[PDB]
Amino acid sequence: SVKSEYAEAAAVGQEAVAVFNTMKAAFQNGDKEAVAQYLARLASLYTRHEELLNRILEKARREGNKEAVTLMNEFTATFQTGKSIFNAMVAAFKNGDDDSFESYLQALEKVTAKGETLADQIAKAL
Repeated sequence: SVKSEYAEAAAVGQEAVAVFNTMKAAFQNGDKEAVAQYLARLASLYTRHEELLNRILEKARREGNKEAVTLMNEFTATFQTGKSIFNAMVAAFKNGDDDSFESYLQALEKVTAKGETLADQIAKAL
């Protein structure tokens, strides 16, 4: 069901959460080769999560589930904020700008932490 597709998408997000916190440790420790690999792994996870979310939203639309569609539109918008912050973090790593990288990492944690009370609302709405 759309609900099980959501629990599958939620797990992928929690995989990115895990890798992100591991990546933050490697950055703090100066293990740039680890960071590079973790950033690639995060890109693939965010691309997978985004595709799953879009399928879930499209299903809710086709099912006429207006409340789920509303919540998924809000959640997908915030998801794209994170994607932009993430992509800015990746560019800062390429450029050797640790100041920006730190900044973007905190910003991404905050945008992520905020968009969680909604993530639980969507699980109940589908």
